[PDB]
Amino acid sequence: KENTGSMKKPMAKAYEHPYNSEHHPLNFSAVKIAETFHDFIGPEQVSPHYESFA
Amino acid sequence: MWYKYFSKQSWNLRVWRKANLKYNQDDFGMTQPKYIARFGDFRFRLVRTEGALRGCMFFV
Amino acid sequence: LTQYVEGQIVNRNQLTLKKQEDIEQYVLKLVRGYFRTTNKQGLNINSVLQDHGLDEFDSIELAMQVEEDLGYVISAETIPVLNKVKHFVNYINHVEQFKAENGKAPIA
Amino acid sequence: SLHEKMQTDYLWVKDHSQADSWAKARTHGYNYIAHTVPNKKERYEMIWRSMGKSTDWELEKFRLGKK
Amino acid sequence: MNPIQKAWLKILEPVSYVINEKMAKRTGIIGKLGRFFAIGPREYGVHPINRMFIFMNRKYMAFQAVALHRYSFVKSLTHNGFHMLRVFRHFAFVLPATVLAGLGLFVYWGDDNKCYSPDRFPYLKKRAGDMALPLNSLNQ
Amino acid sequence: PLLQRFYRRAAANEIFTMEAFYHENIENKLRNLMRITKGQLEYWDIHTSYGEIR
Amino acid sequence: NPNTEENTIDSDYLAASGTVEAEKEITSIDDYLGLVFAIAYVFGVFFYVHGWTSMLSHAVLLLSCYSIIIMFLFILGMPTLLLYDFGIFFLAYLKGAGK
Amino acid sequence: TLQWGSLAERPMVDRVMSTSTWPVPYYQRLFKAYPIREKKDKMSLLLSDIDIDDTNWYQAKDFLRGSFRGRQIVDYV
Amino acid sequence: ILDYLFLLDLNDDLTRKAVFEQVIIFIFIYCTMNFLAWSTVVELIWPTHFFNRRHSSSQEFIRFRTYTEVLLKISAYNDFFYVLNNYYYNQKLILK
Amino acid sequence: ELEELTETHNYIPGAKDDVNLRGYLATQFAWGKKVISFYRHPADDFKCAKATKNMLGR
Amino acid sequence: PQLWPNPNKLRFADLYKYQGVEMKKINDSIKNYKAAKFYIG
Amino acid sequence: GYKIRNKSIFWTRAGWKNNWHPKNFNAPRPSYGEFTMGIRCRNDHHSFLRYVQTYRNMSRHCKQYFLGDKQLEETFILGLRSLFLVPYDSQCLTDQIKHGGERRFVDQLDRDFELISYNTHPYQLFTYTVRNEHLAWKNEQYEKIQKGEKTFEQELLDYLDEQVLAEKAKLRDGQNFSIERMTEIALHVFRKARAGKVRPAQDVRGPDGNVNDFLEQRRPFEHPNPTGVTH
Amino acid sequence: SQFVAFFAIVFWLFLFLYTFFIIEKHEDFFSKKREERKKKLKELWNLKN
Amino acid sequence: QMGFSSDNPYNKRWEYKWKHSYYTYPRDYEHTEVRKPQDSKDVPPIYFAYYKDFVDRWLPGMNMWWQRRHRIFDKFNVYFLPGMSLFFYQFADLALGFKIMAAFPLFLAYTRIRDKTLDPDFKETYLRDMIYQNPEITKYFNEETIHVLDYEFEYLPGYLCPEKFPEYQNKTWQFFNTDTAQAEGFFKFGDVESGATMTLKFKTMPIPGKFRYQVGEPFYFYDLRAEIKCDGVYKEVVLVDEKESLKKIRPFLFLI
Ligand SMILES: CCCCCCCCCCCCCCCCCC(=O)OC[C@H](COP(=O)([O-])OCC(O)COP(=O)([O-])OC[C@@H](COC(=O)CCCCCCCCCCCCCCCCC)OC(=O)CCCCCCCCCCCCCCCCC)OC(=O)CCCCCCCCCCCCCCCCC
Ligand SMILES: CCCCCCCCCCCCCCCCCC(=O)OC[C@H](COP(=O)([O-])OCC(O)COP(=O)([O-])OC[C@@H](COC(=O)CCCCCCCCCCCCCCCCC)OC(=O)CCCCCCCCCCCCCCCCC)OC(=O)CCCCCCCCCCCCCCCCC
Ligand SMILES: CCCCCCCCCCCCCCCCCC(=O)OC[C@H](COP(=O)([O-])OCC(O)COP(=O)([O-])OC[C@@H](COC(=O)CCCCCCCCCCCCCCCCC)OC(=O)CCCCCCCCCCCCCCCCC)OC(=O)CCCCCCCCCCCCCCCCC
Ligand SMILES: CCCCCCCCCCCCCCCCCC(=O)OC[C@H](COP(=O)([O-])OCC(O)COP(=O)([O-])OC[C@@H](COC(=O)CCCCCCCCCCCCCCCCC)OC(=O)CCCCCCCCCCCCCCCCC)OC(=O)CCCCCCCCCCCCCCCCC
Ligand SMILES: CCCCCCCCCCCCCCCCCC(=O)OC[C@H](COP(=O)([O-])OCC[N+](C)(C)C)OC(=O)CCCCCCCCCCCCCCCCC
Ligand SMILES: CCCCCCCCCCCCCCCCCC(=O)OC[C@H](COP(=O)([O-])OCC[N+](C)(C)C)OC(=O)CCCCCCCCCCCCCCCCC
Ligand SMILES: COC1=C(OC)C(=O)C(C/C=C(\C)CC/C=C(\C)CC/C=C(\C)CC/C=C(\C)CC/C=C(\C)CC/C=C(/C)CC/C=C(\C)CCC=C(C)C)=C(C)C1=O
Ligand SMILES: Nc1ncnc2c1ncn2[C@@H]1O[C@H](COP(=O)(O)OP(=O)(O)OP(=O)(O)O)[C@@H](O)[C@H]1O
Ligand SMILES: [Mg+2]
Repeated sequence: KENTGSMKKPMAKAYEHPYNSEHHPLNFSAVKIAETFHDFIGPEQVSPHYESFA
Repeated sequence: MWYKYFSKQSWNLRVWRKANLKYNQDDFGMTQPKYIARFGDFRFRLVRTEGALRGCMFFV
Repeated sequence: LTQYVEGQIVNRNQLTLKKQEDIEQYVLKLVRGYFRTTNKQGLNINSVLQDHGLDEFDSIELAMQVEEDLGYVISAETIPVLNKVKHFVNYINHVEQFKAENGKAPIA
Repeated sequence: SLHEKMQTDYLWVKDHSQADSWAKARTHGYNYIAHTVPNKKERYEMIWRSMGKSTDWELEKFRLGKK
Repeated sequence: MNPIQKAWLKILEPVSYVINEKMAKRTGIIGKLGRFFAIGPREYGVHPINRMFIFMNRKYMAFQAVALHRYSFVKSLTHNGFHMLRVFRHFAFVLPATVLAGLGLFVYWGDDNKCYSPDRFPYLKKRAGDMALPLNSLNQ
Repeated sequence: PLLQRFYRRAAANEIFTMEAFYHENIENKLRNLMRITKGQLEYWDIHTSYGEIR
Repeated sequence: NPNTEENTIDSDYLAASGTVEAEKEITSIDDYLGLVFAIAYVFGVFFYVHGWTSMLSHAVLLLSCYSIIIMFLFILGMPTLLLYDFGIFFLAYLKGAGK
Repeated sequence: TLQWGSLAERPMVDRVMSTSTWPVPYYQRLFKAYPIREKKDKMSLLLSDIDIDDTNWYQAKDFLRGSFRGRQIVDYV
Repeated sequence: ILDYLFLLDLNDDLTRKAVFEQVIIFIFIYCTMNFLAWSTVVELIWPTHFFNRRHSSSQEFIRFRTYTEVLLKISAYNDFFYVLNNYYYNQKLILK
Repeated sequence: ELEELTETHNYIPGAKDDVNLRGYLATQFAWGKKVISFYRHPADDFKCAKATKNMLGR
Repeated sequence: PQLWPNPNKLRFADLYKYQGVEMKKINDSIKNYKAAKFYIG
Repeated sequence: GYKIRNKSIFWTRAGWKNNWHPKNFNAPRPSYGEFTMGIRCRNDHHSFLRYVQTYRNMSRHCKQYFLGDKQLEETFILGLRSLFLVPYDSQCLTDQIKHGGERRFVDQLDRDFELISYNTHPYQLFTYTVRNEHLAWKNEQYEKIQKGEKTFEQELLDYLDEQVLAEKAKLRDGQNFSIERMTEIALHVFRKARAGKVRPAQDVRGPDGNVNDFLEQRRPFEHPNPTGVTH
Repeated sequence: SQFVAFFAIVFWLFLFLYTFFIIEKHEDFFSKKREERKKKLKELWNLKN
Repeated sequence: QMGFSSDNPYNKRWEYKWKHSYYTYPRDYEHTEVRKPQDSKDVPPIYFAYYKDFVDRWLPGMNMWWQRRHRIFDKFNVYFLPGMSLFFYQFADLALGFKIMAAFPLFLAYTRIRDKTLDPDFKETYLRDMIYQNPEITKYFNEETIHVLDYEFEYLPGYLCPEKFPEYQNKTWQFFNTDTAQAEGFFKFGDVESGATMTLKFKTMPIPGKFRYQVGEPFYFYDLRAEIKCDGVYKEVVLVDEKESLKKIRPFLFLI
């Protein structure tokens, strides 16, 4: 009886906000600022060497 | 059922026009003296309160 | 007068009960439809909504659905007294008699 | 029980007779701190632990007392 | 990758074929030279200036939202909405006015952009070859 | 001494430890929630044997 | 990491210590917090907080000279708006009943 | 100790290696690299120690309704 | 056309007051100063929020689910969570 | 949730947290040791004022 | 999985149509530039 | 693991763990009618009905953007109640708050509805994003079932049902197949399955102490110059 | 000393003399809901959460 | 009648009482039913917050003054105070003292217009406490089961019958007032438990109390009548009768 199970068609999509995006989020938080901050200073400049530069 | 949650301890005052009507103006203030004449009686009769009278005479 | 139903727009229908028997059957169908209601078959005219897993906030969702089906405009001062099935029935009669005598809807 | 038994024991918590005459550090280490050493965080833990023993881990006595 | 990099590719499409296919693998020095000037996705091609703007734009904008989102000084005068005693209501529109004034930060930057510079002394020095002049040169 | 700035280090140094022991602290909170859950599942193991007992 | 960088540690706990004083019930912290920033460049001269403003103008104490005037005008208006809030009875709030 | 050496060789004393390889790179990693802000298939870690609530039986019905025997259990309950 | 537009003049502002050219300098500094102060206050609420929401719970009290924790549990579950629930159901509620 | 605190201007850390543990750690040695009241908004002002027969509302 | 682009083992045509996360950001910015035509105009 | 050692952590000048009435100098004092001339106060008895109407608006205004998704309306309702039940279940004595907690929470909820009326509340945008990510995965399953193909979720359910038979077919000495055994069987399948996927590195450190990032490329140097695109 | 006396008088003391907070309340429906809400969770507490 | 009313459909008799904490006004008025995303207008037009404050705060405030304008057309507001303002306006350039004496009678007029145009608010908590003390009302009505169907309360225009209230035939009081300050209205109540309904008709007038110059209660019910109606029972309750209440206390006759 369980093997006879079928599935219902779900909704196609929910509401899509026309003024909110991943790169231009509508609301503000320190999380997005941190994402842009680390894009600016770039990744951790890992030294592959055995000794420090100085 | 808002009256169920209304606290009757707010009946200590009867606020009307920013004034408490349960104020013994007959025993305290410019209105306590009962030897006041026709002008002083007609003056308080208009304003009903020394606070409003003093405030207006402040600018006059 | 249209609403989305599972992503599809559907025309909304308004009901006119004007009968005590139709009111009891409507409210029961209404409460049994609410996903928070327990013992849907044990529900009767004298059933307390608190005894079926409903709180004050669930009585609001029910009233919100009465405005959808009947077109009523219920004030917030009337909702918190709807705590039984019998209460929804008597309120509906008071609204129909008021419109039949005063010629207007109750104050919202 | 054994934990409280030894806490109350006078012998287990008793300054030696000459303890009064000895030189006593009257600071927990919060006056001059090492800020750039790799054990920086380990140093703070010993300051925090010293402040707690003085107050039985009731730091309200420290807030009220004199620094 | 951005459109300007793609534009370079269509223009350098034949050049890439000569360096990456022929020179980059021929032999010896011609290989080291072709593999050094190879054409492809930019290694460390990020532009920190672009990112610097994106960060400061976002950080300064979060400040605009705070400074501009204030309770009204006019509505607090009636003592009927949300505000009975507000002894510093006259400070409500200081930060908003301060942010709107920030729109002229770059429009009016330096002395030359705030007045008619030819009527000012520093203009004479620039036309004299950035040379010191007596302070009364504008009169003589 | 004016130990205000020190008080801000001691608290940050203490939070540094609570974050390092996040997995252990949370895992112990669930050990008690799992105990409650396992206790309620004992009622189902009893009913599944009633048919055999009968 | 807000637990290792002493720069965000100092600023975070300092701000929390400043906003928590709203329980002192002075007035809306959302209103007078901006005046605190201005008053800080008046009395912060004792601690050289105005240092970063040395190249922003020909007067190193420009922001401090304006803030002292701002500090004076808005503090001068705090009593005036308080009487406006009392209404026409404002004299009874101060002295009480006449004699 | 408080005497670790010269200022130039200060970043040398930080590395601690888990293997016997020589020479050893000196740089000690501070953070984990996170170049792409990817939506994690991982479930949120807030759902950690939340006591039983209404969301437990609402999700049980949704999962039970996916079976024939579960649809009977829900309707009868 | 009105004389009010005369305020747009800066070539001959030295004939009336010569004050605008100096006051906006302060206004630009005042905005910069507030930008650093307010941005620090409003941004630095995240360390407290990040810590309390992850360490403030205790076993002698009930932790109540928030709005976000409701949506994530019901509308953001992964495949393993769906499998584990039905895996437990089929084995114990159906197959015992 | 952090956006909700920001967009509602609830920028007092720990106001909406029932147990502001971060607030207790920062006030372990503070003068007038206190934590923010629950759901305190930086804009609300419940100040009152009254006029009595005596001065200063006494 | 293994068809993911590699900056070394890359074709010219593929790099011209890469359309990575960098472009995805730009396309969001462009959506604002277009929507601001009436406000700026 | 680690416990707070300071016993006075939750102490305040007002008492233990008091976040409802902090101690301040200007404390509340009573008022007497016979001596009070006038008063300026904003307190009232309208918070109860404002709490009711606020719930109805936040619910009805958020449902505008659910597109008739019944499962979303019910999930959102459970989340909306969790936001209104905070004062009823909190440790904070919301009935003893300084100047009236009822008025405080109502005014705080009103600020939320203001954002909801504009469809700008983070919970709204969070709801749309979370739901779209869910329906995309449910439609992927539906399209695979209509094609007669088997879903990744069913392959595990079927692969787990047989693994249980193999374990209980040999567990004859005992016959108590606990939920613990059933659990560690699934986890062994999830770890193996998850590891098979090409997922981004989540843990800082892999089997070795070294970090699993693209930056953890140290000596020795063995990589040549980078090569260009191929034609 | 003068720094403290300035703010301790212009703001702290000045407002303590001419402003106050009332002790009387107009609505107390939170107190009675927490009691009823606690009875709805009586069983969950019985499990010691 | 409620003077302060916006296009908002809910809570009409509470619109002026409720003080919302909104920074600005909501995008759309409170919805009476669930709507569609396209039923509303995203990103409302520019200067929308200023438009709402005019049509939701200013306009309903001016409609109140216009609805009750018949209460401010007295000889004191119309002729005395403006004429006193003009006498000193001719000398406003001589000194500052004339500017004050020319603006004071105008601020005083605004205060009387402000106070007189507000909706008459009685102490409803005194009323409900009064009816819930009567056993004939509590037999069918309880606060936990009562709901309001209609509410009307407005001032009475002009002077009343100069035999029931001879007080208002005073030329000195008429110089300050053109109305009576009395109000009349009703209350449509319903009980969801017993199904009972009643119309609580009442009349009010200001009275003096315990003092010489100050009013005791601006809205004192000197007539309070309830026509209770139930399933098949009709009762008429008289909590306060005017024939017996007007023999003990008289109106106050506000001045200024
Ligand atoms: C016409 C021809 C002209 C052009 C010719 C072309 C060539 C020109 C030269 C260009 C050189 C480029 C390549 C070298 C650049 C980096 C050099 C360096 O030392 O950095 C390594 C060092 C770490 O390297 P590492 O050995 O691999 O250790 C890695 C650890 O993570 C490190 O952290 P750790 O804690 O684990 O280890 C300890 C740490 C210890 O070091 C630190 O952690 C911090 C060091 C202090 C930083 C400086 C703070 C100054 C505050 C700002 C004030 C000045 C701003 C400049 C502008 C002012 C306005 C003019 O670093 C060290 O190991 C030892 C430090 C070595 C000395 C550091 C100080 C160097 C001077 C930097 C400031 C230069 C400007 C002021 C000079 C006077 C200006 C006229 O990094 C830094 O020092 C960063 C600071 C900024 C460096 C770049 C600044 C610009 C170029 C500086 C050249 C220095 C010589 C000239 C000035 C000296 C005058 C006394
Ligand atoms: C000279 C320069 C002039 C320059 C003029 C410049 C232009 C001015 C124009 C503008 C005028 C200002 C506008 C005022 C109105 C504004 C509204 C207002 O403020 O409210 C009215 C305001 C109300 O007064 P209040 O103080 O609030 O009332 C007090 C109580 O509430 C009242 O309590 P009560 O009502 O219950 O009873 C009051 C009274 C009971 O009173 C009554 O019952 C009497 C009622 C009689 C009514 C009369 C009816 C008449 C009817 C008309 C005639 C019948 C019609 C016939 C028609 C015939 C046709 C031809 O009971 C008493 O026993 C009172 C205490 C005893 C009197 C104390 C007097 C102290 C004076 C000390 C100085 C002594 C000087 C003596 C030697 C002087 C020789 C020159 O009136 C005044 O303020 C009056 C002015 C006060 C200023 C005092 C400062 C000056 C000190 C006196 C001068 C000292 C001499 C200095 C130089 C000497 C050089 C030789
Ligand atoms: C209610 C406000 C009172 C205002 C008083 C007016 C100001 C008086 C100034 C006197 C100078 C010393 C000041 C000591 C207090 C320092 C507190 C402090 O700076 O904050 C640290 C404090 C936390 O740091 P902490 O290290 O944990 O505090 C404990 C102390 O470090 C150390 O902890 P502790 O337990 O060891 O000490 C507890 C503390 C308790 O303080 C109180 O409870 C205040 C009680 C009233 C004032 C009593 C002292 C008044 C000065 C007497 C001067 C006598 C001169 C005699 C001259 C004789 C020769 C002719 O200090 C005392 O006990 C004072 C006793 C004085 C005994 C003197 C012994 C004999 C000395 C004779 C030699 C004379 C040399 C004079 C040379 C000039 C001075 C160097 O920050 C806060 O708590 C923030 C809340 C601030 C409270 C309200 C404002 C009070 C003023 C503080 C400065 C403004 C703070 C905001 C700055 C904003 C920047 C972003
Ligand atoms: C160079 C200059 C330097 C000076 C700078 C000063 C700047 C100050 C800025 C402050 C803000 C001013 C703006 C005022 C806004 C007013 C808005 C308004 O109208 O709302 C009404 C509002 C009253 O409403 P409420 O109190 O909320 O409630 C009223 C009750 O419901 C009412 O209850 P009720 O109905 O029972 O009361 C009865 C009636 C009682 O009234 C009476 O007392 C009656 C008086 C007698 C009338 C005459 C009777 C005549 C009888 C004739 C009888 C004829 C018989 C005929 C018989 C017929 C025979 C057939 O009371 C009233 O209705 C009147 C109250 C309102 C009076 C407002 C007076 C404002 C005068 C301002 C004039 C100057 C403004 C210049 C602005 C310039 C701006 C550029 O007015 C106020 O609240 C006034 C507050 C103002 C306080 C400001 C204090 C600030 C400090 C100033 C001096 C500082 C000196 C130290 C300087 C230090 C350097 C900084
Ligand atoms: C660094 C760059 C930026 C700096 C910006 C400024 C940051 C300031 C940091 C916060 C300072 C907060 C000071 C609060 C002091 C409160 C102490 C306290 O609670 O009293 C407890 C005290 C002491 O109790 P206690 O238990 O807390 O401490 C005991 C202290 N010992 C240990 C020494 C015994 O008791 C009282 O209640 C007395 C209250 C007196 C309050 C007088 C201070 C009033 C000043 C504040 C008002 C200023 C408003 C300015 C607005 C301006 C607007 C234009
Ligand atoms: C002769 C030259 C004219 C000189 C210029 C005079 C300018 C007059 C207009 C600008 C000033 C308006 C007053 C602003 C201060 C009051 C703020 C406010 O609006 O609060 C409203 C308040 C609203 O009450 P509230 O603000 O206390 O809040 C109510 C309760 N809540 C918050 C819960 C909703 O109502 C009033 O104040 C009463 C109405 C005010 C009347 C203002 C004057 C309007 C004049 C209309 C002129 C019509 C004829 C001429 C024009 C014809 C048009 C074609
Ligand atoms: C509106 O509200 C506000 C914000 O929004 C929230 C803010 O972010 C901010 C913060 C502002 C910032 C963070 C930006 C700060 C910018 C500053 C300080 C100056 C930046 C300077 C540079 C980036 C250097 C530029 C150098 C030059 C222009 C000199 C050489 C000339 C160049 C490069 C361009 C050539 C000139 C031309 C006229 C040709 C133009 C060419 C084009 C348009 C081609 C475009 C091509 C494509 C593919 C788009 C404020 C103040 C604000 O008020
Ligand atoms: N006991 C009190 N203590 C302090 N302030 C008070 C008190 N009573 C009233 N106030 C203030 O006076 C205002 C007006 O009081 P009022 O009785 O007219 O309100 P109300 O809503 O009409 O009451 P009711 O529903 O009984 O008619 C109130 O909004 C309040 O701010
Ligand atoms: Mg009333």
